Amino acid sequence: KFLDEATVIGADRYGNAWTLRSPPECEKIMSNHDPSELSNGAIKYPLDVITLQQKLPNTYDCKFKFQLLNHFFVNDIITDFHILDSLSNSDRPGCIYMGLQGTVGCFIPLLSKGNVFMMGNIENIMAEADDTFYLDYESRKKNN
Amino acid sequence: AEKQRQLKLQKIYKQKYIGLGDESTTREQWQRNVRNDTLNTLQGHSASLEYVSLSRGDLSIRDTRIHLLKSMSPGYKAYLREE
Amino acid sequence: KRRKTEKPSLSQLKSQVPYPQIIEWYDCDARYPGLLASIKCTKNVIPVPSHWQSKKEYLSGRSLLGKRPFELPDIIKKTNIEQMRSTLPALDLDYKKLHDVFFKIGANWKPDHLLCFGDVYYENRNLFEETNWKRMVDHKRPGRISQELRAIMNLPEGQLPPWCMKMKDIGLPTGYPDLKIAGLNWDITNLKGDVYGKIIPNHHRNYFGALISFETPEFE
Amino acid sequence: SRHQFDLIMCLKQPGVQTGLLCEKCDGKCPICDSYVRPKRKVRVCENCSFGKQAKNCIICNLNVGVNDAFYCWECCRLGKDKDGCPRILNLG
Amino acid sequence: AKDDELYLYHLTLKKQTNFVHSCIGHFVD
Amino acid sequence: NTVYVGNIDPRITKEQLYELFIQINPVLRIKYPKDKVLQAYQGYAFIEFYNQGDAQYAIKIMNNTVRLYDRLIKVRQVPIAKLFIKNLADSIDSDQLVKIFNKFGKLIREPEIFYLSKLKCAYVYFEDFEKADLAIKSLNNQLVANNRITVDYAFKNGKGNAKYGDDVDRLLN
RNA sequence: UUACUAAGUCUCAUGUACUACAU
RNA sequence: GUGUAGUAUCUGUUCUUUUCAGUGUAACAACUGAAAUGACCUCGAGGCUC
Repeated sequence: KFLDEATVIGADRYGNAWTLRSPPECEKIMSNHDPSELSNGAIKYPLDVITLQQKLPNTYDCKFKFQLLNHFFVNDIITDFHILDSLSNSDRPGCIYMGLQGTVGCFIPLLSKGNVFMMGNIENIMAEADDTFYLDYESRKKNN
Repeated sequence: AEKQRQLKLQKIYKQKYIGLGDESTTREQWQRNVRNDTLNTLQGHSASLEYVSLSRGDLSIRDTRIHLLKSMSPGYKAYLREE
Repeated sequence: KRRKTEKPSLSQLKSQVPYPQIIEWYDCDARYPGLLASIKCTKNVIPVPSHWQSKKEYLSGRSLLGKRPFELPDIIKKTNIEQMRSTLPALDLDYKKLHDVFFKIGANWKPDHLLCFGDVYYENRNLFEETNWKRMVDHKRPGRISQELRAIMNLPEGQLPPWCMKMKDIGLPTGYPDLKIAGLNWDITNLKGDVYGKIIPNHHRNYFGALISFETPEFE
Repeated sequence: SRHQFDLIMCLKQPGVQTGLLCEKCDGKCPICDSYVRPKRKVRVCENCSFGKQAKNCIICNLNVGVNDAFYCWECCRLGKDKDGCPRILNLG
Repeated sequence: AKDDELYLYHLTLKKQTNFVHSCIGHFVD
Repeated sequence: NTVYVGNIDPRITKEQLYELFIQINPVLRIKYPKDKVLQAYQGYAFIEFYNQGDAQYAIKIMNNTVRLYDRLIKVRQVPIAKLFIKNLADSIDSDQLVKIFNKFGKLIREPEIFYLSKLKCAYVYFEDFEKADLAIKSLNNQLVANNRITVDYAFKNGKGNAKYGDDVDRLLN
């Protein structure tokens, strides 16, 4: 699916849920140029792109590359993505997916930063939390 | 000494993890490892197993699983041919 | 012997290949050439760096002699420790200053060059010149001439370049149809300083991820 | 080991038992010999325990260890934690 | 410059329904 | 595409060339050599544009235009039949050779007169392998200026192979 | 207007660092 | 400010049996084996040469 003009949602046969984005070097070119000049006609590409065309024609044949933007693994196989401008009137537009083995889940873009800073810190806590319990339980065994 | 240890660890890792290309490995030997691991994961995840079951359209899902298991051995092609 | 002489010609191998120009003469002795051509010519694979088959241990480079020792990232150079400690042939610093340099000042900061998906560094390569190159394709644009190259050109202020007259007879640059230059397609009274012309574009978001706020972690 | 090359490992399926290391070797991740943020206690196969040899330091193979060896968080992510039974069979 | 860097928050609203394993024991009283 | 530039002051640098020619057209690449015997610049560069249209444009507008360090900047844009003939007469002029071989075929260049052993011989360049076959067929072992001349292919071993007819046919095409 | 690549092996000397080992 | 053993690295120097076949090599390199002697022609090259 598309979230936007420049970004794409995709799933995998193997369960990866990813989102890609066209590079700003490409967005400037397509924003500043007409598509008719891409196939034939004059479009001025920076020196590196062409050197990647003669150097690596197989990968860079399409002359740009998606920088990985979001990547995730949901063990299911995602059947349907849908981008909803609002979920029950909520401001942040979400994208909800139904998996094949069955599931429905969402990816909510986080506004600001300290949202994802606090969330990131909480996830970091719960990540090794089992190890923290094990090290405390270890120290108390050193004292006992 | 060091490389000589890497030979022994080559024997051990090859024993545990089966196919590991050492230096010279025939395309028949290595591609077999490819097929075996791909089928291994297709049947290994209940997810992808459920997926291949429907896309293939088999009557039951375990038919697809044991199909992949059978498909791991080379002679299974001729086996299907003899049905 | 027989297997060494059994090899198909590289041009016989080209036909099997969708991107035949990657295959090279040494692929003839590939033990599985039909396969190696498919892998090497597969879409996203990145060919082996070519410094193999050279015995120079990958760096003999004459260019290695002339490489700069190091340069601080300008954001870190702001921290002034450059003056506090002389690395070239004590400096009390503030925790808030250093912490803010990495976080407050330098959160959005990223190295300017980096590299791309298939970029591989060959011995003779030096990234720095390509960094000034990419930055220069950015700053410098037609219609503008720096005062240094202007002085070397011996062009006084207020006077058009010598190719404006031949550009009057020949016409505007085929590469720059939207280019404007004083005296011809563009107002001479707008001639100022180093800019004798500018391209006038004839063309005239949030990307679902717009954060709308930026807040870095505070040290205190 | 990571540093001394001739040291040979075990690499069998680890059992329930926990390997011991001496106070002299205390703090080393038996693979990388790192002192930082240990995670999971080492487990050795029964073939490396049995009698007196069980008391030996799984690292230096000589001294009798009191302490348990833990893998670091870098080896636990590299998976070398689960590779097999770490032990040093030859003294080196 | 604003960093794009889309930050996604994953939630499982409804949890995987294809039941691959079972056991007959008596666990809690 | 690529243009040669010359009469350049070694003090002219790469950024200065780039900033110079971007004023004319977009510049794809610049190869501006740096001497490993003088550790500087040898005073001529190569500017590869995005096409021969902008290349030729820059050749027309740029040539004899910009003055850098008082020195003017210059811009410049960047397989046939051969018959050995032996025992020629001393009275045979190169122009006479031209007249003799014109009737058989058009000459891409002028004959080359040289002396072996005393022995006057010449190389004659034909644009066509078949016309060369004509001058061979008629002029081989013939008496001109009361002297017997031999006409065959010159060595490269000698011209006139099977692949030679094939590729020379194409170069004619 | 010059469209960008050279040392290798051997021999017998010079240049410079270094490693165990002893007063 | 010394001696014993030993190492590495420059630089200088120089091109080892003309060939064949095998190993070897990505191809080289390198290694392993043998050996033509005589005559002639044109400009070190060349020979359906004997």
